[PDB]
Amino acid sequence: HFYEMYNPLYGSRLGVPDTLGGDPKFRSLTHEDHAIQPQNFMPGPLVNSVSTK
Amino acid sequence: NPVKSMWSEGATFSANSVTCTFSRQFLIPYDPEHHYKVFSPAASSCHNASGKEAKVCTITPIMGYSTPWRYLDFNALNLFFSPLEFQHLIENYGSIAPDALTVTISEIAVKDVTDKTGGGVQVTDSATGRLCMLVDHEYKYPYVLGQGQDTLAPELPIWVYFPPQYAYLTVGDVNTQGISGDSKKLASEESAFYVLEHSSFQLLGTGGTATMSYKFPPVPPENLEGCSQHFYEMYNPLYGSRLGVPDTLGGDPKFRSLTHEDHAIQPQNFMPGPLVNSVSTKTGLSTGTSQNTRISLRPGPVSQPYHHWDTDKYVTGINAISHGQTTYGNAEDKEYQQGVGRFPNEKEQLKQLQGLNMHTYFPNKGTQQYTDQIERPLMVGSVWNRRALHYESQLWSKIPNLDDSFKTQFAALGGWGLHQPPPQIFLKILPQSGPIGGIKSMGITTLVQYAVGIMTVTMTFKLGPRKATGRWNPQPGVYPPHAAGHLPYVLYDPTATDAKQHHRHGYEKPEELWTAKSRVHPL
Amino acid sequence: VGRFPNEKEQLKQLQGLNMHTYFPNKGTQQYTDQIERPLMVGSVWNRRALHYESQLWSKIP
Amino acid sequence: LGPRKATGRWNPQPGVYPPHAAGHLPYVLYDPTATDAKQHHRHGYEKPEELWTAKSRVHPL
Amino acid sequence: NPVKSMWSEGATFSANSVTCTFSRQFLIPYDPEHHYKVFSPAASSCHNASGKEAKVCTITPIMGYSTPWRYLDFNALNLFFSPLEFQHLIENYGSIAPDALTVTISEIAVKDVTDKTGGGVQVTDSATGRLCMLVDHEYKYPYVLGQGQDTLAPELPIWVYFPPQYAYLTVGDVNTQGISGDSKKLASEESAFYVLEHSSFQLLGTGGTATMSYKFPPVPPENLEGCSQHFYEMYNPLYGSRLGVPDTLGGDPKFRSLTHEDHAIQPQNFMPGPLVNSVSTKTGLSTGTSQNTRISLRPGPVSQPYHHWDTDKYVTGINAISHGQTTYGNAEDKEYQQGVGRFPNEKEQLKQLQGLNMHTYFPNKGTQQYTDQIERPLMVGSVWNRRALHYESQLWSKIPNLDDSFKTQFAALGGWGLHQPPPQIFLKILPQSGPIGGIKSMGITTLVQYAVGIMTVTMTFKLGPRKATGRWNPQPGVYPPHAAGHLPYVLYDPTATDAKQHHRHGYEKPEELWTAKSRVHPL
Amino acid sequence: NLDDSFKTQFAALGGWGLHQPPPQIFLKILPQSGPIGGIKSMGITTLVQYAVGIMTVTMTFK
Amino acid sequence: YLTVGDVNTQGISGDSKKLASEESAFYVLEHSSFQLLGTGGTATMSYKFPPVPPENLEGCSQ
Repeated sequence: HFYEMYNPLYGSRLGVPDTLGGDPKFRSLTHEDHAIQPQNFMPGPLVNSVSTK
Repeated sequence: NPVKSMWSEGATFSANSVTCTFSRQFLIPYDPEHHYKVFSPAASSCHNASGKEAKVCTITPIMGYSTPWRYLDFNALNLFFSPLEFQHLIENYGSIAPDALTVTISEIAVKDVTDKTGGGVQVTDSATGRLCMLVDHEYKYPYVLGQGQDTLAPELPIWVYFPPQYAYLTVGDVNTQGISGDSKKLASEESAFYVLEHSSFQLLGTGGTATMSYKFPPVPPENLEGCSQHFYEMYNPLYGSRLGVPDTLGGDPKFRSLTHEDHAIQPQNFMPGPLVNSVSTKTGLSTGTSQNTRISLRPGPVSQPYHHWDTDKYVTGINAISHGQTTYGNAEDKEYQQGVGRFPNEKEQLKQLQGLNMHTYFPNKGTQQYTDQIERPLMVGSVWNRRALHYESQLWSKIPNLDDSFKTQFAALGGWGLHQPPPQIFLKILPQSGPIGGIKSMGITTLVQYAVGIMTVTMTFKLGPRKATGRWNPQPGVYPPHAAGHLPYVLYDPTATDAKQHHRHGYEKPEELWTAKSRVHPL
Repeated sequence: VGRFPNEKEQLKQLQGLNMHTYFPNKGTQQYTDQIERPLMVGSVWNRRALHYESQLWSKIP
Repeated sequence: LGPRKATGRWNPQPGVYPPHAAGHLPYVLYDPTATDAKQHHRHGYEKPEELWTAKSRVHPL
Repeated sequence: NPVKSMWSEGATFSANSVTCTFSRQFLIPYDPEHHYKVFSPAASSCHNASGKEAKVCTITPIMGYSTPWRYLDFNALNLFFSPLEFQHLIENYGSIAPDALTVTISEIAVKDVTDKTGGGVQVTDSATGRLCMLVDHEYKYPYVLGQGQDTLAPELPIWVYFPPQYAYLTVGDVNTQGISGDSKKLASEESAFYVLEHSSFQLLGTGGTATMSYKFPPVPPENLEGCSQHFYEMYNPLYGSRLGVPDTLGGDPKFRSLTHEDHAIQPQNFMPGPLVNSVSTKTGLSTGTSQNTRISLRPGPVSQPYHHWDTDKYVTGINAISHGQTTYGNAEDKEYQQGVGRFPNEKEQLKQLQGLNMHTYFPNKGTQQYTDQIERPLMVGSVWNRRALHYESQLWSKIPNLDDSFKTQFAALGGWGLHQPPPQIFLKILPQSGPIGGIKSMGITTLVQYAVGIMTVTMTFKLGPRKATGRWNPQPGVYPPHAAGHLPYVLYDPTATDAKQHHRHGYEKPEELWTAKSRVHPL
Repeated sequence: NLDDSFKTQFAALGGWGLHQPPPQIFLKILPQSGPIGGIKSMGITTLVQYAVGIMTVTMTFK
Repeated sequence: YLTVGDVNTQGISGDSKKLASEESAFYVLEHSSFQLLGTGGTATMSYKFPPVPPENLEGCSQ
């Protein structure tokens, strides 16, 4: 998967933990936190594409 | 004896490009076994998608394999130049781009270890043992390297490197089994069990060497200069444009334009573009998905930024990402506003959380407008800048082998984008089998043995030339963004330690990344 | 009809486009845009593959 | 025709046969006599159900 | 240094043949002694032939010798191609046959072991010690290799191989001594005590190499395509044959033949042949003998099969033999219907337990017939197929040096038949003698020492070309016979393990063997 | 086209046995399409047409 | 011709019928250019019966 190249077993750069002003920077879970895993690009161009409704 | 073996690092500039090249011992592990150990956590969440913590986001299940092969990375604009260096480069050349480069395994160690008579451990030099070594080249064995690693090139000299270990993420079967409402990732037809060992690679007894290299295909360069002039600020500083729009419909005049003013008008000739969210800090971060729980972050389109100060306030438009949070000798998982990107000109060109009026949608005299910081789709006639560079920096990453791919020139993280880059360079140790225990007892084990290689990468960048300016005004300078009295890239004693923000200072990065475009011309 | 893309495998069917915060209380007000996902600089993707039967080529205007 | 990429795939990788519906194989002739036991069909040659997918094979980008 | 030493495996196809070649470390034992230890159990039965268990079958007594020489095997169509590979081959070429091949001992280890001060064990690299190495070539030293081994090529990369140990079965004296009614095998004149050591072979200190090779003489190839048409189904689909036989004798008409029908007639032009038993599953298995207790099994004539489904029912006509019983990580001596041969076209051509009418033997109007599934002697004008192939597979075996030998083209097991094949490649370690114990004590022992070689075989098969067909219909496919959701040649996690047939899946063969003729033409 | 085939020298019926013999020689007529019926009526039929060839085989026996 | 493949025991409940399978073949002549042939034209071809034992044409007065 595009979003599945990354270091399967390693910690990315630095993610975003909470809010503004006083918000930490949870690096990343070794072996996990795949929601993070800063992707290097980002699929694009989608216009509607909603199932038969 | 002619063969002059040696430490290999430094870099030399030359009017049109430069050669960077470093070295770092490194140490191939030992892993008693090796089986690629398969993989499929079966959803790292509550199996499905309920709600309780910060790992229960389960971005669809996932597959994987952890190959005995430890590969290696250096993908950091970093290590190559070395600030005194980097700097230099920044002040003298208006552009950089990777030509090609090379890697060289040197003094091989491959020395096995047999522990003492119980007393301890005994490590001796061992020929016969060999550090397998294989370079991808062809490109079978899914990429990786370019995806944020926080586990690569030991930023600094005299700092061993025990390079990552190969593991990938195939795709295929997803079974909702286990409980009854529990999703798990499984192996499918369209799945791949890449088996390194099957495709000869070279061995490598002690002292031996090996090398390889490649040429970064062409590629636009990352300009290294500013923009002492705003996109929307070229125009006849003292003159009247064509004809503006004064009021409403049917009976609406055409106020030309105010000599010396009415800058809101000044019909711009283009219009910055591609903005998607980029709203200051107000899990889940401007990410596309499928089921609002199958997400995946992203430092977002390089079109926009993620830091800088509009004025005193160092925004961070969510999404974002920091390159190691300024810590004072301690790596704590949690540390707020600490050393993130830096300060773009992108701003100077309409790039932070900014409005996208788009006005009228059929209102009463242009009343109903709208505010879209989240929007600013791409319009034909764009323009703009990208997240510049930093001495530390994503350097280049594999684009995926997918059809059409609009402006794939750079790595989300900042490096270079290019299907086919510095092919992975795996190098596991070779399992020198053999009985272990007593004279009467057997044991088909992996005689202990590891290897200490001294890798040496070497890159070359086609430095463009610094543009020309009539600037009478000396133009900026160099020195890496810091915090007064706390100068980065040096050593402060832990003794007469910091008088204020207490710090032993065993060398430390700067606060906000080593900005790139620190210089400037006037587009 | 058509068939079964990898496009899916790469985020391509009716899928959400969070884009989160638009000035909410701690990133609460998000949004769900399957209809949207404008082109952003740094794309990637696949196209409707082929079929033995298949539109083969057509004049662009 | 470009050339088929290279893979370290130990796993035989997919196959061929055009997407169909079991017992009802496309691109062939079934007799209208001993016609379909289920979905009744004289079968005078018939396309497959879901189009002849393209990218039926695979590499690992 | 020019000498580039390395891992050696992979394979490359080429319009008319291909080169297969693999590698696997391996480890020469140590055997403190060596004396060929003679042999003669003196009947493994109740000495004679009474009745009580499943080993008391005593197939006549037997002789033997276990030489210090461990030889080596790779005789598996397997290891060479590697499914992704194999597969490929199967879909693109209508035939395979072994051209020739080669073997190469690489990185030699020959490192001795001297155990710690009691604390444990110490293994060091040792020159002076050498892995003897001898290749048969000439063919003295009775064969073996081709007879089912279940102890050969480590099917997979990164899987040491500690190759078999040479032992043979001479013949001669059979004494009915011991009790008074007890048969024992002894050594006769016509007996043979093959003494390896007597016929110089080469040594081999560390790092050294050695190689050899041979050319599989000519040999018919194993077609790799089906038969989209039945032997007995060529004929004028819509027309009347010559003249059939209607009733009895003297006054019996001659019903020509039904246009469009009477397929029972349709005088076939040949007639499949050679069937001997081949009756479904209803010790002792269709085996010839001498005294109904001096037997010996046999997967039987390759003329017939031993598995497939006539319809849902996967017969197994006794005799048979399975290539490793589908187990899920555990090798249990007993496991029913588990991964045996596969599904022939032989069937399609009259090959499973099928009747052999032969009708009249002097009855009343052709009443007394007979049913011979056990029979179907060879009749002049045969035709037929053989037990196809499987990625795993007997690859080739020595025919015996016996006069006349009808259709010895293939190994009962499926491989290739040929007096004179890949001469055995023995390689014992050399007994580096020497005192052991204390300073005052002696001990003419065998200083401990073993060696880890990295063998590399390489074969070449003259792939025929895929026949031509007017088939509009895409024709079959590839993917190895399996059991839905359980795909062979891959890794499933023992964690989110099988939802049904529970399996940790540390890579596993397919259920029914990797059928050969998976494709097809229309003879 | 089956593996091993003991004494396949002759046809059960008596002729000669040999994978690969006097390749079939097909020869259908070509469907010269075209309207049929009246001036106003159509009909995508197969204009009637046949052909009388005079085949000539020639063999040689050693 | 007579391809091979599927055999369904459908129709009644105890009734076997031959059907088309994967391993089946729908040979479509028209797909593989062959030559046409207006009137008067000709065409030919030929082949060599590979070697082959001959059918003796004599008895055995013994």
